[PDB]
Amino acid sequence: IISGTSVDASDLVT
Amino acid sequence: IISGTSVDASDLVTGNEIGEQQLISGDAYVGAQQTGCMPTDFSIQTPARSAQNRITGPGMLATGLITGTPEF
Amino acid sequence: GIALGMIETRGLVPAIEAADAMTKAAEVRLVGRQFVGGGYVTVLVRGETGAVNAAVRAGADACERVGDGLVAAHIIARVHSEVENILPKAPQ
Amino acid sequence: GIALGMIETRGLVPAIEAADAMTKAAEVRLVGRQFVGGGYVTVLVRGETGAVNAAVRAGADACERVGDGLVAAHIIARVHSEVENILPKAPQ
Amino acid sequence: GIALGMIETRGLVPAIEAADAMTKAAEVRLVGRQFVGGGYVTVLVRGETGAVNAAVRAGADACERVGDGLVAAHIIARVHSEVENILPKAPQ
Amino acid sequence: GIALGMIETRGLVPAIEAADAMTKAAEVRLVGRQFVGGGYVTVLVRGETGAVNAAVRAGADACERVGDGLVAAHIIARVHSEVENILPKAPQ
Amino acid sequence: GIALGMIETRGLVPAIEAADAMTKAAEVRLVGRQFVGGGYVTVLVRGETGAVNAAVRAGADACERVGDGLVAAHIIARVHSEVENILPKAPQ
Amino acid sequence: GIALGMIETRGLVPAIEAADAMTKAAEVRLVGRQFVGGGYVTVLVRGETGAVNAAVRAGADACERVGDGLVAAHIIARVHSEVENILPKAPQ
Amino acid sequence: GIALGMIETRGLVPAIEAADAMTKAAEVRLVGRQFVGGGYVTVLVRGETGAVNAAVRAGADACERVGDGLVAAHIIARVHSEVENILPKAPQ
Amino acid sequence: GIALGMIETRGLVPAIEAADAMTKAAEVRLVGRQFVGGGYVTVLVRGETGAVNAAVRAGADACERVGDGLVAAHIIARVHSEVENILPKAPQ
Amino acid sequence: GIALGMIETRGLVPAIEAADAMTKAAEVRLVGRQFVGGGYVTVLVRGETGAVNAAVRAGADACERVGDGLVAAHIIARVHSEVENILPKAPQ
Amino acid sequence: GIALGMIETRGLVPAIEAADAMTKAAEVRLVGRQFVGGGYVTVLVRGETGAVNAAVRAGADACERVGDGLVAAHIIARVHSEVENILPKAPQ
Amino acid sequence: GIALGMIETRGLVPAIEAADAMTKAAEVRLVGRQFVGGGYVTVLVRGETGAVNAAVRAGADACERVGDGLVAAHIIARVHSEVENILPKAPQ
Amino acid sequence: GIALGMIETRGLVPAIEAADAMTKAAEVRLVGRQFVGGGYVTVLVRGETGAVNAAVRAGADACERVGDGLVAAHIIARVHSEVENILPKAPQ
Amino acid sequence: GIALGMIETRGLVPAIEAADAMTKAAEVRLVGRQFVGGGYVTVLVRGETGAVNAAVRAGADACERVGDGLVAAHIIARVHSEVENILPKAPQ
Amino acid sequence: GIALGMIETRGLVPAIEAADAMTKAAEVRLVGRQFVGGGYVTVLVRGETGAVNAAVRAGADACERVGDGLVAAHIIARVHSEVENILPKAPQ
Amino acid sequence: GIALGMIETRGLVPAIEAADAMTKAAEVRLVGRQFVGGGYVTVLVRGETGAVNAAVRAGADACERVGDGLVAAHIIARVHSEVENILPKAPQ
Amino acid sequence: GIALGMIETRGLVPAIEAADAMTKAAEVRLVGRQFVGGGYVTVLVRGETGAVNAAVRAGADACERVGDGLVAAHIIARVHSEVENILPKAPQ
Amino acid sequence: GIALGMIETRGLVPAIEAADAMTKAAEVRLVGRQFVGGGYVTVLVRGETGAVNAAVRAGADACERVGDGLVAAHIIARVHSEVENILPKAPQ
Amino acid sequence: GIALGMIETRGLVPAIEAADAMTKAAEVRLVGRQFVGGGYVTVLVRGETGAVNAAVRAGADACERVGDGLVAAHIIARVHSEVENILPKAPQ
Repeated sequence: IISGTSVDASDLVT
Repeated sequence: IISGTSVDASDLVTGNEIGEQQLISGDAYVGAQQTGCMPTDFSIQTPARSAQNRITGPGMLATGLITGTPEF
Repeated sequence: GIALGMIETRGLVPAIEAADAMTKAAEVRLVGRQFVGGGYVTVLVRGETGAVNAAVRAGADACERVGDGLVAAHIIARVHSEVENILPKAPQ
Repeated sequence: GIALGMIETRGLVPAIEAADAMTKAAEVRLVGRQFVGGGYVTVLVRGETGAVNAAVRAGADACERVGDGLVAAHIIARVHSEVENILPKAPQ
Repeated sequence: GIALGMIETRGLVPAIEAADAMTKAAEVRLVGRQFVGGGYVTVLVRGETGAVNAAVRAGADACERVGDGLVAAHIIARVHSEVENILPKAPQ
Repeated sequence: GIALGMIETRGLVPAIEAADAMTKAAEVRLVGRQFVGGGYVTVLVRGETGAVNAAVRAGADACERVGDGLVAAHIIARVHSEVENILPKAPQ
Repeated sequence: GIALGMIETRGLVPAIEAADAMTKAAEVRLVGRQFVGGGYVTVLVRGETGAVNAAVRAGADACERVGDGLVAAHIIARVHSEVENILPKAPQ
Repeated sequence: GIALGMIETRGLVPAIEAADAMTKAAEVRLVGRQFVGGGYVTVLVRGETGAVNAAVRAGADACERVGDGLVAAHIIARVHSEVENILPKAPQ
Repeated sequence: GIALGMIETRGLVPAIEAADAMTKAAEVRLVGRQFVGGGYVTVLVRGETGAVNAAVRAGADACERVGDGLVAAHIIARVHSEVENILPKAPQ
Repeated sequence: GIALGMIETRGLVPAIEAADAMTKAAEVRLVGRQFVGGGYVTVLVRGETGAVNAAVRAGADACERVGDGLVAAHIIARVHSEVENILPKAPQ
Repeated sequence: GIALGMIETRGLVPAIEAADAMTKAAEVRLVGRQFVGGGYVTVLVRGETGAVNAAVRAGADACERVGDGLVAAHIIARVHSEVENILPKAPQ
Repeated sequence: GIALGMIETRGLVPAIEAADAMTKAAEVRLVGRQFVGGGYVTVLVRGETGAVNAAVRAGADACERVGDGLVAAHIIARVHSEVENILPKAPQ
Repeated sequence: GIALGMIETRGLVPAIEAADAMTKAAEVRLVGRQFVGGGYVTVLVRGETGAVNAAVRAGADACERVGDGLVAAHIIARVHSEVENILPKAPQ
Repeated sequence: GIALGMIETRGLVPAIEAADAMTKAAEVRLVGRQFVGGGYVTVLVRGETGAVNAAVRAGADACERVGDGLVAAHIIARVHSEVENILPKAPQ
Repeated sequence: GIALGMIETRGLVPAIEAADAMTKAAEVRLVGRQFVGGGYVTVLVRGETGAVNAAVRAGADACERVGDGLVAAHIIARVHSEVENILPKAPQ
Repeated sequence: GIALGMIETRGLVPAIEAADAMTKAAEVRLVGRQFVGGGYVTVLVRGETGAVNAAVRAGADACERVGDGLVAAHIIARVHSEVENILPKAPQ
Repeated sequence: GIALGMIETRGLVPAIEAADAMTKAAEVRLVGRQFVGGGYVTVLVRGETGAVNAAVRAGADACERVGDGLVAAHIIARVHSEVENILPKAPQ
Repeated sequence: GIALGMIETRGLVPAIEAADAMTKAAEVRLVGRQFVGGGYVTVLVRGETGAVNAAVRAGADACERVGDGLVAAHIIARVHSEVENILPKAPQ
Repeated sequence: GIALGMIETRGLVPAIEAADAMTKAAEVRLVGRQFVGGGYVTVLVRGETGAVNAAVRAGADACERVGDGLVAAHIIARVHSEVENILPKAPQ
Repeated sequence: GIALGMIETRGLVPAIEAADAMTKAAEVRLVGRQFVGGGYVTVLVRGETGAVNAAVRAGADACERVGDGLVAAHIIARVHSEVENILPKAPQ
């Protein structure tokens, strides 16, 4: 699936 | 009981009411009566002061996985 | 000083009582008397802050019951330079 | 700034309060004081629409309970060139 | 300054404390002390009305529990040129 | 102006508002803004005693609900000639 | 523009967010960043009263949930000339 | 690139972990480390947008549990030119 | 010495007891005995702060139960330079 | 004048208040004021053990309820020569 | 070696203990001591990954009960070249 | 000497008490007083091992109940030669 | 003035009404009229943020019930320099 | 910048807001604004892929509730070299 | 670009499909096709981060149903220096 | 260093993730990647024993969930001179 | 100063501790040591009254549990001139 | 190498097993084997800290069940430079 | 440093631990290690007396649980000239 | 040496034993033997703080069983210059 670095949103990032 | 001219706030006067009942410390021209008649803590918050006035390392991760020569 | 006391009244008889009271109570200077219209007279004094507070509490009590009465008694501790253009420098 | 802000009050003591409040609250320009008659005094300020809006809001609260009180607090963002003949260019 | 601050006390101890608490508190000058008789001592300070009131307040607060107690604490914001004769103008 | 007036705040935003309300409320002179460390900011004014009292009541009301708030509002009508060494003379 | 807008935040990451939001939202001028102490950072913008009001409203929402958050969002339409000594002329 | 990643932490040990993580995860440049005060340290990186998103998700995860923790992790894809004056160009 | 001790008493006998006790209890100098009026006699000593404290406490104990007794016992560790003019320099 | 009095307070306002009270209350010279970090400020006096024991008592009374308060009120009756290097000199 | 072991503590006494414990325990060189602010002090050593692993274990245990204690202990087996700029080279 | 004694405290007043007790008890040398931030003040003494043990014992007892108190009393009879580059040589 | 105000309407009669209302209501500058297509017409004004806010509020009410009506009333306090290429400099 | 980003809107007012939010959200370059006929307006941006994705999410959220609304928000990370003929290169 | 994106699928066919898709979808360069063996084929794309993420996602969606399937689609933000040597690095 | 680290994986995509992680995490050289057969790929990293431990743990934690996964993570701190003839000296 | 402080102990060891604790504690001069017979040793000090009160308390606490301990610790603030003959002037 | 490893055993036969298990386990050098007396034999190895860690664990596990057994297994990651004089360099 | 510290131990591993801890704790020079027989080993150190006390108290603590443990830990502050012949004297 | 070590004994035989035991245990100087009376004899030695600690411990052990015994054993590591008058310079 998505593998490697996650460019997706994370709760922490603002 | 101050006598003579009074510098304390009065009903008729306007514009001098600001901070009338607020308690301001120190020598006060304003009357004690209108303003009214021991802090032991640091009010502001510093994150380090607020929290508490064990080892993270590369070795720590993936403990279950490694096989090889053990160490102590 | 630069503080400003202003006493408005309904007439010149309650205003002269107020001016006398104010200018005897504290070290304030009578800078003006203005006839607003409608029977409203304003006596403006300029002194240090405590001086003007005392003067304007002396004026208000005095004129509260002389003639038609006292409308306003107001201290402005500092006046913008803009407002000084709309203020009387001497009483003539 | 071209906007007009105007505070009418019953008397001069509330008007001086409103003029100080207005000049202090924003970057408006005290442009005139007018004795209308019947004890109505109009203070007029000219500044940017943001400045005049900020000033007149402060002047309305300042002089609402000084002397007789506030008659009107009004803001005209742009005055017609015809109206500028009946507006004071500088305070007297 | 020409305002006067006066604290009357029953005894000398309560008036040397009031005189001390006065002159320390605000910008006043101790102009003198008088033995009125009957056990009354009056300490007087002449200073700007900018700070005279302050000293009186501080002194009164201080001598109110010292000795027999406080009798009077009076502020005059302007003294007439004729009361000046009945007031101690003292290097003391 | 020998009286000192001082507001301490939890942050610089209340301190700047206090410096604005203090300097616009009376004839005081803003002399110092200190970062005391820990998020304590002290704005110090120096004026006649009445000017300072009016300024510090106005500053305290202005910065009470701005940011974290007011820690202290304090007037000293005459400062010892030795405390004047630890007092800044021009705001930097 | 003479108006001041000031956003205090707990930390620098929220302050940089607020400064970007403010500069982008309106025609204000980023005039300084100050490390107060105790992890408070104050960003200050100078523009017209309409510009600064628009900017600070945007900066308050931008940095409310970035890092530790917003301490204060404040607007001073006109700063006294005394206060401009304790205000940064340019960012450092 | 000109995108901006910023990670605030409660300490320099969680900040160095974050800087290492961020600057190994993507093609980002460490432009600065700032000691805010109160124990707040900010590591700011500048890269292209995707690069900075990846770096700041790598930094946050790394330092989330090193020392006292992670306060903020924030990307600003374009920074006003105004904000660039308040940003570090090199880490010394 | 610069400290001042003072004991007011009802009569001269309690006061001579106070002066004797005070002046034997520590290194203080009797600088005055003052008949205030109304049967109040005040004895003043000037010494180091520690001597005046030991002395005034001794004088209070000695005269408390002699004659009509003690009215006040007070220490001013440093009198203002102006209070010195209202204070005796040697006994009469 | 070899003894040291020391008042630590939570803020500069309580500290200036203590400094004033201490210097006014006894024969002590104010040698320095130190910002210690975290919001602690320390006002050090130097005088005789009685002058100082009287000043530090007077100072702690002044600043106890001023601002965030008093942290420490300590007297060192003789200061070791080595400890004088870490002590502010009197021009402070 | 180019590994990085770093201990953050609350105060200097715990950190000088950590640095000493670490430099006694393994082949590491102390490269920096940092006062982060708000009572965080980070001591940093550069060595071989085995040495730094042995050094940070001994250092963390040593400073855990010294003073306010240990905040963080952290080894980075390889530091990116970019973090070398924010890393002290020799202790100042 | 090469033994190092270190007494951290919460404030400068508990650290001037600890430094006085240390320097008087044994033949040590104040090698530096440090403000670590957060309020922490460290007193570092260097003398012979017998002297430093006596001094730190005296210092820890003296400052335990002074101010906010003792955080750490810690002796290192010999620091590593790399731990001596992060140690002050002379007090500032 | 740099702010943009834009009123989109279904038709030109409502747009002319909105342009008159806007130009009359404030000191904005009619900067262009655009025929979008599908019977949408966009009038764009440029002035200060206070001026444009006042104008667009008036234009929205003026043309809400003229012809087909208002599609959009919008205010952009600051437009990016990129966007100014797709904005009309003068009306055609 | 080979990625293309495109927002289509029902009107020019949402399209101008989209062009403003897109060009302020990331390092994109606004290249085209087309009237497609029928009240369809397409603002086209060209930047790196992350910049474009950030820009188009920001544009879509900005213009969703402005006027008639958003028809389409669409990113194309690499455009064929033949589709680049039908793409404008500078906004007119 | 230094970033690497990799896709391993079961069979050459899914691999070819995904790789061609990647080349077309984003700005990535197909460095290589490697037969892992075990009927696993991996196709590698090295490009700037942006293109790499988009391409990898697209190829994954693209070859997912073709042939047996997608084992994995890893994305590396920055290759470490060493890994490159293992990686195919050629037009071949 | 002579310690060997080895990560067998089910595919080349988990292996490349492991080689990258190992190289970034610790000071290890990538000595080879071997296609064993059956879709098993081994990555061999030769460095110092602590370094190789850090590298293997980072690699395993990285490739554990990428692709088909991790088959083995093994360290051999000294390999016999015989096992050297079956180990690749440099990667291809 | 002429205050006498007198520690008496059972033995000379307790007395040297008392003398040293009295001299380090305050600004006092050791005026003599007497062997009275029967084990008793009396150290006598002379200085201002507060100097002596702080020394005779430091001495008593220091020697309280040393040797056979303390018999007497007594302060006399002024001694009769006849008691000066039975008091040593300098130690022998 | 710098790290020292040591296995003490009761008898030579247990020690030879530890020397072999240790040297086979990691890259350490057998620097000495010493007959201490009383049937205690110490085997000493010097290598990197990681190897000596792994080696000494191998030795302790091997010799524990051999013969009389193991007395001790110790690692000193860096002996003091003074302890080097009492450490063997080559076995005899 | 003509003092002597000695630590006898059951076995050599405990003794090398003692030598290391001793020479790491205080300024003591390792002069010799001896094999007494019966499994007894004696490490001897020489330095200032306090240093030797600290060193031998730290060596005992470290060597007490390693091996068969501590037999004796002793300090002879002045060794007689005769005993120097039976003492190792061989740092070199 | 400026540390003092005093042993007190009941009788002279224990004191001569202490003098001998102290002088032979450390590089200290016998400075005096004092007959305190009541059969108390004090032996006073002077040397560095470590030598004095060792010497006093030696003397105490030695004299504890000779004659009536030990009354005291005390160290003054730093002695005030005032106490040097009551201390014997040379045994006589």
